[PDB]
Amino acid sequence: EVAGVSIPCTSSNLVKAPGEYVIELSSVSVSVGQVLTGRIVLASGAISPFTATVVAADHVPSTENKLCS
Amino acid sequence: MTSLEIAIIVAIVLVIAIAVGWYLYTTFAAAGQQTGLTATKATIYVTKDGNVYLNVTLVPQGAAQVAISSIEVAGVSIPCTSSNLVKAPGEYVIELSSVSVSVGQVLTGRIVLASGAISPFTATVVAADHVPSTENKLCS
Amino acid sequence: MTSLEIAIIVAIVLVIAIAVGWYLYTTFAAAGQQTGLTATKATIYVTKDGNVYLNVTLVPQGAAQVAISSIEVAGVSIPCTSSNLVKAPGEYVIELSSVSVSVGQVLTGRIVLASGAISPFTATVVAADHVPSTENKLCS
Amino acid sequence: MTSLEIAIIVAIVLVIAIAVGWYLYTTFAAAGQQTGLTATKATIYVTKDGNVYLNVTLVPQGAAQVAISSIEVAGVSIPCTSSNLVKAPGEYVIELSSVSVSVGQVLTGRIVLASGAISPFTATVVAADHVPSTENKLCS
Amino acid sequence: MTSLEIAIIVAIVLVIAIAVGWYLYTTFAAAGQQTGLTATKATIYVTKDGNVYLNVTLVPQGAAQVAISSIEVAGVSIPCTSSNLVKAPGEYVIELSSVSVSVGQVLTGRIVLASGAISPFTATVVAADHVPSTENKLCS
Amino acid sequence: EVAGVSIPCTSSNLVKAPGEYVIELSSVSVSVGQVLTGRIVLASGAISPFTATVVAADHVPSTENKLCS
Amino acid sequence: MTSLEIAIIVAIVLVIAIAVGWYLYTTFAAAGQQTGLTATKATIYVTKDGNVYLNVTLVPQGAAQVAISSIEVAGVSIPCTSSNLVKAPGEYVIELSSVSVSVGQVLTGRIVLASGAISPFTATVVAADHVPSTENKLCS
Repeated sequence: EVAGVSIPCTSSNLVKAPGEYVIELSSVSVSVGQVLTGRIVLASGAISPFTATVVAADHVPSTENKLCS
Repeated sequence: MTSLEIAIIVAIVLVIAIAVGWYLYTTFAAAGQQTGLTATKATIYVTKDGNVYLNVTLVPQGAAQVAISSIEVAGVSIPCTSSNLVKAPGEYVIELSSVSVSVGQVLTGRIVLASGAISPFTATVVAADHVPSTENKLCS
Repeated sequence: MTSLEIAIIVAIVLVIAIAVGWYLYTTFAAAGQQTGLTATKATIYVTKDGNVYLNVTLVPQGAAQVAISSIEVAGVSIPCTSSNLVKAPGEYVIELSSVSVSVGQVLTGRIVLASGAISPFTATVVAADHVPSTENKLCS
Repeated sequence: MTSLEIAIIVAIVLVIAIAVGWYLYTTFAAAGQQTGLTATKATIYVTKDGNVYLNVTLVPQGAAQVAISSIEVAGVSIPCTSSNLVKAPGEYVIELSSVSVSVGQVLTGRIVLASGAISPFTATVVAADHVPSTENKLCS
Repeated sequence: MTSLEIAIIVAIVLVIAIAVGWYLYTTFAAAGQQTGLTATKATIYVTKDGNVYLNVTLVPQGAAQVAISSIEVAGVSIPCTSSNLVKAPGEYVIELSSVSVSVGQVLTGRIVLASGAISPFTATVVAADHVPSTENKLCS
Repeated sequence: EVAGVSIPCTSSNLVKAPGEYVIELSSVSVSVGQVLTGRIVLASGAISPFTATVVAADHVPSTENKLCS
Repeated sequence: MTSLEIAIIVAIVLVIAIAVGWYLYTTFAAAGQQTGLTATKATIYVTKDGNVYLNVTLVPQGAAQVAISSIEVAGVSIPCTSSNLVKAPGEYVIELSSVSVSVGQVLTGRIVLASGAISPFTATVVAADHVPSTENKLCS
């Protein structure tokens, strides 16, 4: 859940090891400069917040380590 | 004490420990959902025929669907009883009913949420032609 | 309590404390990226044949790639839908479409960014001969 | 219970107690090593031939060897893949690759660490003659 | 759990709590010693023979012995490698090496400390006869 | 009896030798991270508790040493 | 341990829990009573015969009966040893003993409380006819 938009995860939702992971946001329309918070809701009950800013980029990376596909 | 005692005591003790631990988890999960509105752009528009409308851009801080209670701008309060939910960041249009302004002035304002948090405006007036016919209205 | 309870509670409290601590770290790391544009030199140039173009020098404040939304100079607004990113400090050239001016006037201006920040101009007009053919265009 | 029972239970109980206690000790010893960078002086220098370089003074907060990931100044990011360790407090020199500035401007920036914490600059530009040939380089 | 366990855990927890508490005390005692220079009077004096010297009054803000690094006045930097400690509030005399000025001008400057803090001057020039022979020199 | 759900055992309910055994749980719906307790009720009267946590896994093991089939 | 031990330990542990918890409550209840004065209107009035008096309006910030220690206006200090309590928001009248002023001047001042907090004035002088005979005097 980021900026009020909730996104369910029904596949590859397991974190096997520490690393860098990439999550696609579906329909959130933002603009460069804004500051967005968020949460990662786990299955057990614990959570983890985001407070992540927006930065401009060119292309979607084609790599592994996706979390909600 | 006899192992019967340790059995009884460990059972009750473990029940209490699990209860308090997941109480802490639930408290954290509830405090993480603290939310509120914030504005990044606001410019009151006025048409030639006197119709005025606010064209603001909202971004919900947190992970929740904030509920807008009322918009108070330039002393004129405006209740909101429909479409008062901010579902996602975007550009929203709020119609001002009877505020009579003139091009050039500077008007401040507030967005009062249902929880208690607010947000100021510091918005100027700019001349425009026609009321936009689009979605993303906040108080209809 | 029994060391079983202290084990459970220490595990949960450690998880929560680590989460909140790195939440604070991420908040600081995100607030450190607050950015905005600033100008250090601006002089609207006019050619003999009527072509006008602004020759401004920008410096991005912060550590980010700011996005220019629109240029409003002397009441004429100009949208920007391509190459609207400022990658590094330098001298940039913006074509003004239809503003008809005369040598000597003093014009104001504003650069409206996407995040909300702005920047004034207080730029004057100076005579020039030909439109420069170079890179570093901002709104094409 | 029979002394056999108290023997068994005290053995297991003591093992668990020692485990949890030294778990607390090790958690404290790991939390004591939380570290981060801080800056006390930074003035970007520019040579007559266009070469620019940052002459910053770093002090590691904590008791550890912090690792520098990247330096972002005025929107220009610079990765660091060698000599990116801050071993002790001192004056360090970082070369900026292609940033083109002019004497007098005011530039901000960040030092992004490997753990996540950062440190901002707000460093001004000053004119200088020659690039210094010395040790204590951070991104080569 | 057995009071043997409570003994072990209370010992370890008390050690950790005392450590963290007096850590808080030491952190507060170190943050309370933050210091810096401030000026209340400065008038660059000039003699008939061309010798110039600044007659400034310093007051250390805080409770510490600030260290003066360099004096930069009107673009001329002057290093300080001796007597660069400010022991107590009072009137201090700094000699300027080669700055050639004329009565009436207005010069600004900075006192750059070792920690990072600075202080401006906004000091005018006034005519005087002879260089004073007294103590309280800052950069000799 | 685990997490309030009781499961009878009417076949291969004998423990021949110390070792690792596998019991299928019929309808208990859990989520990764929770902490469940339990009991093994014997025929003589003595019992044995569990306090066993949940861990994610991929496939049901196809092996011997089942206790309630 | 035997249930006798758990009985003793739980008794002492619960006593300590209640003590510390209601200590936290009482600390919060005491910190919530932090108070101080604030002014919203002040205009020193002067009569034709030389009698001067300040006609101020006070509002106690907090929930308490603040105590006024002294009034210092334009360098003249005036002690207060009676009626020095502000019981409720309202308009209060303070007599100035020997301050000799003239219509038009601009005077500042302070209200020094017993706790330590203060409040400035920025109060101008205005001509008036007679000293008002009413209640709500602060230093008699």
